[PDB]
Amino acid sequence: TEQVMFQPGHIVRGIDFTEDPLLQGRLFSYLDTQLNRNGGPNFEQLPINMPRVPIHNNNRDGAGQMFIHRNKYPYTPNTLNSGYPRQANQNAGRGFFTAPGRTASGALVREVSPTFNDHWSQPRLFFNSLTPVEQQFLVNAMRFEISLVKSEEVKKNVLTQLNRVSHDVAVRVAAAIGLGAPDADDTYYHNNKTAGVSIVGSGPLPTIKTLRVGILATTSESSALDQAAQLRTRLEKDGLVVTVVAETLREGVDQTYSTADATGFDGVVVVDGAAALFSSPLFPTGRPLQIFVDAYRWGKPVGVCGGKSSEVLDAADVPEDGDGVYSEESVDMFVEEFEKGLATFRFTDRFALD
Amino acid sequence: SPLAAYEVDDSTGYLTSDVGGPIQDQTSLKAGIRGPTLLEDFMFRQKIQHFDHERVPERAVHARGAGAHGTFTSYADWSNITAASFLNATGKQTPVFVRFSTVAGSRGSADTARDVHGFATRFYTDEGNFDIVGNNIPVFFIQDAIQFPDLIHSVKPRPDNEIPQAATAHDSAWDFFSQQPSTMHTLFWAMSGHGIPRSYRHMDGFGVHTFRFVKDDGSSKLIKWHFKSRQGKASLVWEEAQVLSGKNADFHRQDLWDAIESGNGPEWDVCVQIVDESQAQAFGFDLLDPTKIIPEEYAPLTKLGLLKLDRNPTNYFAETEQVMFQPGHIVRGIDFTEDPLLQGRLFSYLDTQLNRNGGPNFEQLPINMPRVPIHNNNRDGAGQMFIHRNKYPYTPNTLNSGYPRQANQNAGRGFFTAPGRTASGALVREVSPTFNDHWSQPRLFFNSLTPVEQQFLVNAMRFEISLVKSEEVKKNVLTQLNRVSHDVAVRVAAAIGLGAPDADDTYYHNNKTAGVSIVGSGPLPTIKTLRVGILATTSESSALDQAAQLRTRLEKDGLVVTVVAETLREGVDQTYSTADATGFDGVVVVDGAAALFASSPLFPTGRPLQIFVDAYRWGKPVGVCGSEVLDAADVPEDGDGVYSEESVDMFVEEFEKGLATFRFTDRFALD
Amino acid sequence: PLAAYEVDDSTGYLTSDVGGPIQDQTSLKAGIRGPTLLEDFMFRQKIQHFDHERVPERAVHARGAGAHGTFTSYADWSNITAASFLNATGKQTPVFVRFSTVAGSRGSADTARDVHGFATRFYTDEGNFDIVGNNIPVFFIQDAIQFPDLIHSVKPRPDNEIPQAATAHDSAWDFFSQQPSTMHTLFWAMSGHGIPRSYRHMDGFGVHTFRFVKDDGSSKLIKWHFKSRQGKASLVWEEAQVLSGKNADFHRQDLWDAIESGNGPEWDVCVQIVDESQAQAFGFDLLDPTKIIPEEYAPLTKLGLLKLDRNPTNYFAETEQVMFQPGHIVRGIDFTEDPLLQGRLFSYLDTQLNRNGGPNFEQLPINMPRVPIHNNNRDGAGQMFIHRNKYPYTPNTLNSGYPRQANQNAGRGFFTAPGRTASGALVREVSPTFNDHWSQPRLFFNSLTPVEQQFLVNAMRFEISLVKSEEVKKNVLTQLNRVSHDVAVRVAAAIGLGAPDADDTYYHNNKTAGVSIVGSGPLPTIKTLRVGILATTSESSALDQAAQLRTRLEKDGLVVTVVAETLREGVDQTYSTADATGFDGVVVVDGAAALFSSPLFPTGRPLQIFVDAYRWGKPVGVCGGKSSEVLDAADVPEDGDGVYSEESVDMFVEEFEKGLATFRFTDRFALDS
Ligand code: HDD
Ligand code: HDD
Ligand SMILES: [Ca+2]
Ligand SMILES: [Ca+2]
Ligand SMILES: [Ca+2]
Ligand SMILES: [Ca+2]
Ligand SMILES: [Ca+2]
Ligand SMILES: [Ca+2]
Ligand SMILES: [Ca+2]
Repeated sequence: TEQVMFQPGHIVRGIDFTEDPLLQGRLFSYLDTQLNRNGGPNFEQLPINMPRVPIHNNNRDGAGQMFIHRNKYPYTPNTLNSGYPRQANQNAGRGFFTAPGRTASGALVREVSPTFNDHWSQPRLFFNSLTPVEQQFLVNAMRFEISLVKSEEVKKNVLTQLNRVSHDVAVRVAAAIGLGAPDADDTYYHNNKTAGVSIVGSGPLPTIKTLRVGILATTSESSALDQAAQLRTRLEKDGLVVTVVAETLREGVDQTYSTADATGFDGVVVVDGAAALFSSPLFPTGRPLQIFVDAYRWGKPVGVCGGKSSEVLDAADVPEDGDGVYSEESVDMFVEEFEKGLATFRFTDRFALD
Repeated sequence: SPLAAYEVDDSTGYLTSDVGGPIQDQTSLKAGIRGPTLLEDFMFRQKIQHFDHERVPERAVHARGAGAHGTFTSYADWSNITAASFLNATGKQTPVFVRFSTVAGSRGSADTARDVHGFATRFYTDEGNFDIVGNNIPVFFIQDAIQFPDLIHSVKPRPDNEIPQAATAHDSAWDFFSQQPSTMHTLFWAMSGHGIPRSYRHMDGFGVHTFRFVKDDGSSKLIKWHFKSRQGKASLVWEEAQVLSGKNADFHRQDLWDAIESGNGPEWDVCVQIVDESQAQAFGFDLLDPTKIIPEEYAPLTKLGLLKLDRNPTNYFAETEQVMFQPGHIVRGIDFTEDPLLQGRLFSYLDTQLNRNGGPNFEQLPINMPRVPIHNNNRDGAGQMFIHRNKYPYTPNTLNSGYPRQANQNAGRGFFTAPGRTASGALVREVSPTFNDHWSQPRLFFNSLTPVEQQFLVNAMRFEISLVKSEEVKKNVLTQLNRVSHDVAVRVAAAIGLGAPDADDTYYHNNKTAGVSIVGSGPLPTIKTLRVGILATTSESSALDQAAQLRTRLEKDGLVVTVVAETLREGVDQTYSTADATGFDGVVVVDGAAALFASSPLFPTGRPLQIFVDAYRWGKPVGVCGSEVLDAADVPEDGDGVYSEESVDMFVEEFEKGLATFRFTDRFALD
Repeated sequence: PLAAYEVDDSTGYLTSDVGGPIQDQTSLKAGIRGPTLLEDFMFRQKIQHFDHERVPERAVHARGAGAHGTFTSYADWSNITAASFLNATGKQTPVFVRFSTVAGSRGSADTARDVHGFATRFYTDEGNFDIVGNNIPVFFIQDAIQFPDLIHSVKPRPDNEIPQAATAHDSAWDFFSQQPSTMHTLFWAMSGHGIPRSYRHMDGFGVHTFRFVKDDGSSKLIKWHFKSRQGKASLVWEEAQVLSGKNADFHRQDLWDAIESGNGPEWDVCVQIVDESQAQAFGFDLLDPTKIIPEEYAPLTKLGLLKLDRNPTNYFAETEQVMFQPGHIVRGIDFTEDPLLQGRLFSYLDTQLNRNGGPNFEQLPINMPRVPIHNNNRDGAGQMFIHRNKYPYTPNTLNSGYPRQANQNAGRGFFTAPGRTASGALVREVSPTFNDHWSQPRLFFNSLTPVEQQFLVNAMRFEISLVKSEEVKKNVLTQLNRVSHDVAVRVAAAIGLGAPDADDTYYHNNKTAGVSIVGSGPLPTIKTLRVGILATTSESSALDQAAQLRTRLEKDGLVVTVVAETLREGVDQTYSTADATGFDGVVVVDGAAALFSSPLFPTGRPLQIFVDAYRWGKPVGVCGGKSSEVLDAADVPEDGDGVYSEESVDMFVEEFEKGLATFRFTDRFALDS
């Protein structure tokens, strides 16, 4: 992983470049930068960079040369090596070739094409294609970052640009930073949308295999550990990665509350035998409840398995009728509901909107 | 062998990039037929980037050199003296790689510069690579490794103008020699024919330092390594070496390449002198002092095995340029001594490979790899070629079951420091008084040379010191030479118009030692590979016939025959235009060619005669096969190593004895 | 000009690199006969530095030498170029120049037969401007992508690394004969231009067509030609071979000494100037680097004087580390679409990463400009600057929009010539306008004198006779025959092959001025030329004669060496170290006639110096009136051109100095019938 040295210059017959000025310059950079990383010119000889076919060329020497070349006439044209290696091209040897329809015409210029000048219509297309809560998250990311910019001139300049994409984005961002948004400039505004760019609107996940379920239990009650073991079996059958959390480790318990966090899970279940946990030298004050509350706040499916849910849900201020909140005595019925929640993945109704 | 696995064949196939995509490499991609080149031309940039980065730093010393593969074979089970595995059975074979070199010149400098020479040998043993990084001279200029940059700065070119290349014939070198008297012994060796060997095959190798052989029982003895040439000892003469430097800078590397290609791979007996620890100070000098030899009269040689070089490299850069020797490449059964020159070398050779290789994984280059598995916790670094499976590379571990396991005297055939070694005393930056005699052994060496050999050494010093500009440095040089020999100082002073200081007899003596003289080492044991130039003419069919008759005979005797004429044709190898006496060990004129020795647009005026005359002056066997030629060349017909016979068989017999004699030293004037 | 970076060590106590006073002569040991300690930092810092002293040699032109100097403009050239260093009469700009061979490694001989580099940096008031040129005006190949092919073929064979610094091997001639573009440069390299007498006695050429661009955006096409004020001179081959052994440093020593004696070399920096419309008007394409513009078609315009007058202080720091680039360009100059030039632009920026080991190579003192640097390049290994601007991006407001963009209309920016265009398919195709590989080699050959043509034939006979492959030799004759049937016949005779039948497609009888060395006339100055006076210590009168001659010769700026058997007052060199390659002329004092055996020099050495000097074309003579003993011994005719015999020191010197200006007496060389 550290030594893999990628290059867009690693191209094969059947593919070619375009005159995109970003791509064009990349071709130079990736060949040059491997000299810095590798400290020498023979970086294509590292095992991860080698090809899976023979190499025939007249490259030679250089620090770290691993090959012992038999051909003592490494120049073209030669007769002393019978004209090998042979040149490869469109018509012989399956050579790479530049697309033969490509042309250039005009002055040699350091000028930007005017065809590149619309910087704002597509940002607006993208923004329009997000769901309302997704638009809120984006506004909130901008509010977070721009509030940390110290320069008031830079903040004003940012609002000027945002406003060219969307007046509403500029107004909502400006509100968090105590500036006024500039007046609407509708040159690039439009209502068009495009498919396949929204995450929130992309529907339930097509698989829940590998998703992480934290089961919050206690060693105080043998019944809680029994509940957690039953749930583990049922969830693991479907390819979920189960972590049982308790105060201390023992058989069947994977993690202590001290090392556990809601960020380690895609869904969190409390077994009702553990309801009393919801102070100790074994974990920070309020840690078990905090895991559940964080999971809920961050939109994850959460639930209580075993039949008695009010104590836990009330302590967490989680409504018992909420979308992505589960409560069942039956382990089978609990898991069937909870798995639908894992596929939904995020319950976006839990986030406030402007 | 790692070398076989990494060989790349390009005798067939279409050109590809380094990632296997078929490409072309002859025309740049352009915007139009007469347009500018495009940045998107990856074929151009990968090829030119490689070219732009082909070079690596030359070695800091011994930059100029050449290498070959071979085998070492043990003569016996040497367990009685060393635990070394490569020495543990009669007939045991270990692959080797040897690099020979000069010292001061940069990588494109002449092989035939006057210099100390390197002789570095890697034994790819079944218990790890073992390197003996030696020289062709058994003693070194300095007594402490910390002085190495001082020595090397002084002998390398002056740093304002980078003049002169590959030469000690300048003020700074002689300033250092005259201020640092330890240099006297090696200086005398370098000023002898040992500074200008006939070939890498006609020189010996020496480890220089005292080392230890260590037995499995922990006992140790002190040793010196001496690789004794089976080709004999031979030198150039100075004027010949100078001409050679211009006519063929690659003379020694070519000689080695050719000897191997012809099935005449050079051999050495790998020998040691072996003495007890109690004899460290018993011979009148300190065995820790790298400026001293053990005279053979005090400790004879034991022959351990045969070193033969018999395969040339496939790619010079990959093998010869990239081989990275280290005295730190040691194996169980050998140990260091407290020689302060050796001690500091251990640091330098591990460090310097970072400069050459540009990264820390230089032991992964095929030429540096061992021939046994590697088990250690070294990880990462630029150019990492391994994919290590052990995810717990720390000791002590349980998560990898304690592997790799520690190796030591009692486990895993570990290296161990000789257990009788001790240290005692203050922590000091002081030179042992036992190192203080800098002059007796140079005098021993000088005494052991033949009269003409002494003359050559005096003449080498006359040559170099006359080029020193500073009057003060020249006077300081005479002061030091005088402490070795008053006669040497007098004779050198005569050339430079200075007066030698009065005799100072403190270190004078008349003792001699065997095995250090080239001239006195007798005729060569073989003449195979030696070069015979036959000077002929295309103008007489008889001349070409005579040359062909000589060739047939000489070639069956293993000689390399070059027939020279005005122009090339069947049977003629070389034109007079490209021929020179430095290209031959013996020269024969066929009598049909006499007229050439009396103008042509095909060669420089007087070239045929100059070849014969130069060969004569430089002491080579010379002859005419078939009076007029000898008269023109002012060569006396009755001279030793001058042949004149009409009978080809008689001529060949006599001339071949001349080749073994190699140099006819009576042709040189003596003081 | 680099005074600010100099470090003086003429006084003081030894210190570490961090200023702690230390010693460096004895290692720290556990007892007086003990092992060395790892805690010896004095040892390790000194040896680590030594261990890392070397850097990769240049990929080509590894062997070379440099000097500092000044360029002075002859005029205000604003009417043809916006270049600031050319914008006023008398305007001075510091320069550094490096000269070199091409193929040999470091430590190879100066007097190898090769193309030579002539690279000039102008440290201008609007940036460093480099002209990275050679002593031959045309290049072997027509596309930069072929450079590794050319260079691999001429450099040593890669199995054994033989031969050093020479084209005289199979691979080089295989390439030349398979790639006919090489013929023009090949003919130049096989002439005396392959073995110049000194760096001071060769010219410099940019090779490529470049553009001069006015501030109004208009452009003209130019070729750079640096014309030596010392004259043109070559060695002869046999002399060059001996010199390679006797003094590998010959050219660098010649340059060093000329500067130290106050005889710093000079060149007129010139251009040929032609219109854009004349790109194909001269019967070849100006984008083709294998072609010259004959001077009959476009005369030289003299722009200013280049003088080298100061040697470096530290060779490594200055000469070894100077990193030239044709990408070091300034406003008023632009590139052309020469496909050789085009690819060079990439190579020289990239290769400095190999040499320097990091990206901050422009910070080395010798590479720094003499004006301020304002840009957003940050970090990298070896970063010496401490940048104050904490907003190094454009566009910015937090640094008030600085640095500002420079362009044609603001800030004196570089700008591409605005009339330049491109049109057509994106192609890896050679222009058919490049296809005539043989006419100009013929033009060059036709322009040489008869003895010069013989020398070129003889160089080819020498090299091709060393090619082992009979197929390669035949292929070489095929190519040579397309330039000249007579060249092919004469070369073939030495190698025992037949020349192919004449193919007259490209034969012609046209000639051009300014390319012959032999025909360039006597040298305009003899200052710095070397006179060896062969004397003896046996006769006090011989030493007296030598002293009188020395005084009279030194008066005229000649470098005099008195040679005798042994050194003393007035004698510079012994016979043992003396060689004819050390002199441009040789004089024997008649008091030394008896020398013409001893343990002090090789048998026949004194006579051999005189004979070699004669045979290599040098002025030779005997001063004093008694000349027959010496001349007869040397087989030198008293009445020969460039042979002098006079009793009068004054008269001898007058005649001899005319011979030094003639430089070579070419009637001593045999010609093919
Ligand atoms: C303290 C520094 C130092 C000292 C005292 C010596 N050397 Fe060394 N030697 C080096 C530092 C070094 C080096 C700078 O580390 C080199 C340059 C390339 C290399 O691998 O090591 C080297 C190269 C080198 C080579 C070339 C190996 C090859 O062919 O690649 C030989 C043969 C020797 N040395 C031999 C000797 C001998 C016989 C010495 C004294 C007995 C000696 N050196 C002292
Ligand atoms: C595409 C590769 C390429 C091509 C086609 C050329 N060169 Fe080059 N040249 C290099 C790649 C290079 C290089 C590898 O980049 C060097 C090695 C050291 C350096 O700085 O650049 C170099 C060095 C170099 C030097 C040595 C500069 C110095 O003294 O440090 C000179 C004088 C030239 N070249 C001159 C030429 C001329 C006159 C050329 C044809 C008109 C030419 N080169 C074509
Ligand atoms: Ca193509
Ligand atoms: Ca010096
Ligand atoms: Ca000798
Ligand atoms: Ca070759
Ligand atoms: Ca000439
Ligand atoms: Ca590096
Ligand atoms: Ca522009």
